[PDB]
Amino acid sequence: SPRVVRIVKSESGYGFNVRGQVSEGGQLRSINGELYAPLQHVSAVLPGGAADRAGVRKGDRILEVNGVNVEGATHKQVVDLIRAGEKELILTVLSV
Amino acid sequence: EEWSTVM
Repeated sequence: SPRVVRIVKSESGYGFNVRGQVSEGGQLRSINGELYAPLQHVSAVLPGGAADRAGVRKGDRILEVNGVNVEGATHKQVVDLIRAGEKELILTVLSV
Repeated sequence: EEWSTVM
């Protein structure tokens, strides 16, 4: 089920990579049997980094960034939202 | 077309 994680930047940034489509919207695809528009996802987690310690895992799909729904969002929208705070990030994620 | 960004 979707869950919320709070992450504070360390020396190393947040310690994850985000990957997904450049465009908006597109073909529906279910995640764990729940229907969604395309979702950006976590493509890497730095061992021992902030995201790792918050329990973010490779493959986690990103549903919200800083309380903003990012279902179907562009990669730029998600990157810019991740950058909204000076040091804190809140994500709603879905593990696969 | 997908992009990856280091955060």
